[PDB]
Amino acid sequence: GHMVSCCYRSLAAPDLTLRDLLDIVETSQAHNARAQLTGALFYSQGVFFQWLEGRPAAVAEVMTHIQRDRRHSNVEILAEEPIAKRRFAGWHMQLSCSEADMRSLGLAESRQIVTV
Amino acid sequence: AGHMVSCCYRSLAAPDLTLRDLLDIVETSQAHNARAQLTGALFYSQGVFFQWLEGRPAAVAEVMTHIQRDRRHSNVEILAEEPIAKRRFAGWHMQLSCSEADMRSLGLAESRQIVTVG
Ligand SMILES: Cc1cc2nc3c(=O)[nH]c(=O)nc-3n(C[C@H](O)[C@H](O)[C@H](O)COP(=O)(O)O)c2cc1C
Ligand SMILES: Cc1cc2nc3c(=O)[nH]c(=O)nc-3n(C[C@H](O)[C@H](O)[C@H](O)COP(=O)(O)O)c2cc1C
Ligand SMILES: CCCCCCCCCCCC[N+](C)(C)CC(=O)[O-]
Repeated sequence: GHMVSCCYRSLAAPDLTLRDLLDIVETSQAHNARAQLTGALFYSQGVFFQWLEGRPAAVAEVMTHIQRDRRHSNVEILAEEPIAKRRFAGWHMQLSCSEADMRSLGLAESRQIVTV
Repeated sequence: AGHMVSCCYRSLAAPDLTLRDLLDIVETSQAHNARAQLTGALFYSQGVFFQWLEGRPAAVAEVMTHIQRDRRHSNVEILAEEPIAKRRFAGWHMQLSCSEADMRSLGLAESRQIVTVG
């Protein structure tokens, strides 16, 4: 019971950008593997959802950076608790993209037909 | 009183999960969760179930007893149980992310047809 898990949800900045998501992914993947932080970040449809677990001080501090990040707002901690055993293997990223986010990147589906 | 709890778990979907199984889970859950006033959501993606459930402590603990011994998934890991003042979900629903490999496991395929229109 010498570790914590932390779980929060937040709302993306409405002007969040691909670059932003790309910065968050890259930063996230590298610091967490180094701080021994295990868990998962999900982004779908303007909402973030994240689990983190590890040393209490390493979680307490990554959450400190996260709670002041202007890339999201309304950071709502859903579960904080002493764990004795990590319940996630390393760090997992899962970003899903709807048609809305697609039209909202200038992107569209297109079928290619080539004469062969 | 009318205090409420929230429980969240992840699990591994049975390798041999079938469309019938998903039909059963959805029909059963919808019917019982409405009767027992359990709100939340079940997610399926790339072999994993994740469920969020809310309601009265006895109603959540009861459904979790059943969920935990259900042979349609294994490795049920409770991730959070927390007191809540209010529900974050209005009702209940299942959300499924369906891959090419999901399709083929269920013995299904899409086929496209071309159709004249105005
Ligand atoms: C939704 C969201 C999730 C994030 N998740 C992580 C993460 O798990 N690990 C991490 O090191 N930084 C994460 N960050 C980025 C940090 O808030 C922050 O940019 C990073 O710790 C570097 O801080 P610094 O700019 O003061 O050096 C996340 C940011 C957002 C908006
Ligand atoms: C991943 C998964 C999620 C489930 N979620 C619920 C649920 O939210 N509510 C529910 O009543 N049963 C749920 N069940 C079904 C129960 O485990 C159990 O089969 C049911 O309560 C008893 O069904 P019966 O009355 O038809 O015998 C779930 C099962 C699985 C495999
Ligand atoms: C019982 C209700 C059956 C509904 C079938 C819907 C599942 C379709 C999945 C198709 C997967 C194709 N992928 C994901 C690759 C996208 C595409 O090619 O358009």
